[PDB]
Amino acid sequence: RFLKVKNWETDVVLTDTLHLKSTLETGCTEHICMGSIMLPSVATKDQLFPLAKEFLDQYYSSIKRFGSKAHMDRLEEVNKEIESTSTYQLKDTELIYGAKHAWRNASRCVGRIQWSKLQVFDARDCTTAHGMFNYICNHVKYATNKGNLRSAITIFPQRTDGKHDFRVWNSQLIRYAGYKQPDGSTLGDPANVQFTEICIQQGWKAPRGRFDVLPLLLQANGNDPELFQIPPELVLEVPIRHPKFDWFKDLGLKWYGLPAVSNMLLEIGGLEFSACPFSGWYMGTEIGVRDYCDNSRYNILEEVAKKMDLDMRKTSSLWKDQALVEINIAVLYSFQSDKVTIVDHHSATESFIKHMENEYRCRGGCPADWVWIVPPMSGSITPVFHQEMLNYRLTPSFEYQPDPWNTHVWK
Amino acid sequence: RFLKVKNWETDVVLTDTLHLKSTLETGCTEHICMGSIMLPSVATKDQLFPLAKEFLDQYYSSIKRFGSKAHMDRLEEVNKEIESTSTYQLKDTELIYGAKHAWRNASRCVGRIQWSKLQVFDARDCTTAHGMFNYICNHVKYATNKGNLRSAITIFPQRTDGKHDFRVWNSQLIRYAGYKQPDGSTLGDPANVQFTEICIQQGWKAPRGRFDVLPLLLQANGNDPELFQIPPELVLEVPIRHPKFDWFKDLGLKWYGLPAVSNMLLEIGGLEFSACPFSGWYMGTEIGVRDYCDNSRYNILEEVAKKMDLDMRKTSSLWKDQALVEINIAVLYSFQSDKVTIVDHHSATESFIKHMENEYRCRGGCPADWVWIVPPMSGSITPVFHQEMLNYRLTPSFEYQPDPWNTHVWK
Ligand code: HEM
Ligand code: HEM
Ligand SMILES: N=C(Nc1ccc(CCNCc2cccc(NC(=N)c3ccco3)c2)cc1)c1ccco1
Ligand SMILES: N=C(Nc1ccc(CCNCc2cccc(NC(=N)c3ccco3)c2)cc1)c1ccco1
Ligand SMILES: C[C@H](O)[C@H](O)[C@H]1CNc2nc(N)[nH]c(=O)c2N1
Ligand SMILES: C[C@H](O)[C@H](O)[C@H]1CNc2nc(N)[nH]c(=O)c2N1
Ligand SMILES: [Zn+2]
Repeated sequence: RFLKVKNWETDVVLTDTLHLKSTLETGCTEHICMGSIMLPSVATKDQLFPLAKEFLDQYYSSIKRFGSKAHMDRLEEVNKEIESTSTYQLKDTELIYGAKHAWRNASRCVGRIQWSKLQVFDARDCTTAHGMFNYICNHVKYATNKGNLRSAITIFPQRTDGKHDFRVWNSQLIRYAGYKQPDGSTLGDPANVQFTEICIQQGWKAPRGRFDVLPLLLQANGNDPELFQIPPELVLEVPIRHPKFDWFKDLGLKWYGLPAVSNMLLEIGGLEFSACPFSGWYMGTEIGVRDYCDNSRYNILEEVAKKMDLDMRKTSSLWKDQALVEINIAVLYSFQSDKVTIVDHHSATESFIKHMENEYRCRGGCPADWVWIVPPMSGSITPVFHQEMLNYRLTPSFEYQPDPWNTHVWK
Repeated sequence: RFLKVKNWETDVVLTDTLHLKSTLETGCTEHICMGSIMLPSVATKDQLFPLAKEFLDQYYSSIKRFGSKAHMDRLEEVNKEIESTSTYQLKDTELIYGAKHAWRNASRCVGRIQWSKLQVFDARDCTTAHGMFNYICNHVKYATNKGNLRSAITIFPQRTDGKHDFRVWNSQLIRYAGYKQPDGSTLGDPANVQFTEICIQQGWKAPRGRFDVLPLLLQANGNDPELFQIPPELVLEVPIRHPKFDWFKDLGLKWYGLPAVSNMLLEIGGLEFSACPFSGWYMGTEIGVRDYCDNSRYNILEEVAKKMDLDMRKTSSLWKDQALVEINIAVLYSFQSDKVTIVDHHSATESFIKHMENEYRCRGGCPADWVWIVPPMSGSITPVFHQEMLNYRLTPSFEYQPDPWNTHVWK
């Protein structure tokens, strides 16, 4: 009832009791482990109050007035509003608490040492896609901060019935378009090919190039989504160069500075926020390794190896690995030379071990998903590879949710 | 009851029913995933017969005479011998079946495409440590095959009471010694420092250098273990050079060609083989990444970066990664130029995906441990990173077992 996780590079041992508070299920059983399954899988007023109570008990405990007067009043207050309205509404302070702890509890996030430095934008007063666009631009401007990136989340109105849902249809606020060609191959980002075509289906006019920043497709209160183009001056970009290889500029690559996922769902006290774009900053490998060198992505290991003068004949010449490291030196170098916030997989993973310590001390644990925490290159030369991690689901939390075009009733 | 695993780089989907036959437990629950815990945790005659029956049913099913005459006779035959002797004995064919399937079921093994090409050496007639030495030398000679390595296992007598146990005290038949210095630091291999000192405690005379091949410490039928030096002509070594950097020879590194774990425990039909050294061949990264560049191992990223002329000031210069790829090009290059069998993490992981296909088709599944299958460098540029894997425990199986010096009664 008090589990042990060990680091096999420092012999450090930490004891986990936080998993006790766990509640949601993981997909694993006693006889099958699903820790490498990518996605493992309206709400009534009965279910809603334990969840509100649970949440409120930790919120007041966190400001050191658990079970007190102001607590039991709010517990009663929310009880009454759930009877009356069949749902309820979070205080501004409760929303900011919930959000930050949804991030704190994100077991796949290696960035959580920053979880308490999160700027919460309350867009729960929003009613239209244009208001969403306006809130999102302000999010993008604020979080970017001229390259001194700041973490932020904008939280649109909670789901109510279910047919009234606020959704950002983009998977990230800033994404490069993907177009398939006549010869099957893909210009731009292959990951977004279907979304890029949804934007054209609803009206986008595509500059059919590479790094074309997609428009926002914004759905408000269940209505059909509408297209908006982020003012380009708000979309900060780092052109990627290499600190030794001047042919690297000729590759003509760039990436946006601001990673902001917008397709996820924030759960706080049983309430569901289907549109809650959050941004922080990139770890280099997300761009250099996955974005650039995934096969079903920009897939540039071919060209970079070529220009490097590489033995591409034999698999075992590690030409793929060799080009992979150069691409990531270039990503980091480029971003830092432009004073755009980026972290390398070594700093980020040491910080996560440091974060893990603090959590086990002042919280009794840290849910962590090794499969996702270990960076996609140079696994074992980073301290998280050697760190045992217990994965369990705590709430408040960020959840996967269906793509809104699979679920929506159009017209 | 029929689970789906997906490859997110090829969109290939495979369906797992093999996990049904699973029986042993994984450490995970519905509310906690332990897929990154490194080690998750006498036998009576009651327990022994279902296990024998279970095993025999799959063995006869595998030669296409399930439940037949020759089956029910052996089922009865083993039933009677378990009543009589309180244990039993495997046919030569049953031992070879069990062993190969213990390997087939090793979910952390990326090498299993070869599982049916395994040479089984029956050393169940062994009675003394000298016989163990002799069987082990023959294993080493055969498996090495002058560098055209062949997979093999030597199986010493099963555990009986528990105080009579055959054990190889080494963790691998061929390992480099580790000595701590006056100034705390370590010459040779730090991993083996305690074992290297156990060998001195029982009588070894250490050439206190780097790549000193340890002696065998062999325990027979529970008796105290005895030291033997593998004839050096049987210990094949690859001196590591780089195909471009002639200063790499100056590093003066070498590794043994033969990976043979000997500290594990083979379970077949409920019988327990506490001494069952198995060997195959190395994937490059085990040497180049873990052996050489683990912090608590040879830890040579320092010196290789230096000689490469590298920006070692800033963590984010990826100098660690850059030196890591060169070290692994050198390992592979060296081994292949010496006609010593080695596989690169790209060939090995593509083969495992290919292996995974065959298993899901002609077996209904393949237990796999993503945490261990993904190589310790260049994770996502290999196809196994993108392959969802279900981990579950099938039998026959290889199991972890206590180090014999923590459990043994000396004198
Ligand atoms: C501040 C700097 C941050 C860094 C360096 C960082 C880093 C990362 C990385 C590398 C991943 C893996 C994602 C992938 O491979 O696609 C991840 C996952 C995640 N991050 Fe963080 N992140 C940061 C901030 C945040 C913030 C501010 C939030 C929420 C408010 C957040 C929530 C999450 C969630 C929910 C996931 C898992 C999503 C999924 O399962 O796909 N992160 N993070
Ligand atoms: C034939 C070529 C083989 C290759 C390339 C290979 C590769 C690997 C690798 C890289 C690992 C991870 C081990 C580590 O990181 O320390 C592993 C694990 C393992 N292999 Fe294979 N292996 C081979 C043959 C075999 C054979 C012949 C057997 C048994 C008869 C076997 C049984 C196992 C077991 C039981 C594990 C897991 C051990 C543990 O959990 O520590 N392997 N293999
Ligand atoms: N579609 C695919 N699967 C698939 C792949 C990935 C996912 C989830 C991706 N989370 C994206 C994500 C999530 C969280 C953080 C970041 N990054 C940051 N720094 C960041 C953003 C905000 C703060 O920090 C990126 C879901 C499905 C696929 C892959 C290959 C072919 O297909
Ligand atoms: N002691 C530590 N933990 C720890 C680390 C590892 C283990 C298990 C290691 N299995 C070793 C192993 C197992 C199977 C295959 C290979 N390889 C092959 N090719 C091979 C051999 C035979 C056929 O193929 C290597 C157990 C405990 C540690 C790590 C860092 C500091 O401490
Ligand atoms: C199949 C596997 O679950 C999939 O590749 C996961 C593995 N780990 C990951 N880790 C991160 N950070 N991001 C990812 O997309 C993935 N993908
Ligand atoms: C903590 C973690 O479980 C540990 O580092 C594991 C991770 N994956 C591994 N994978 C392999 N192949 N070998 C290992 O030693 C490990 N170590
Ligand atoms: Zn699990």
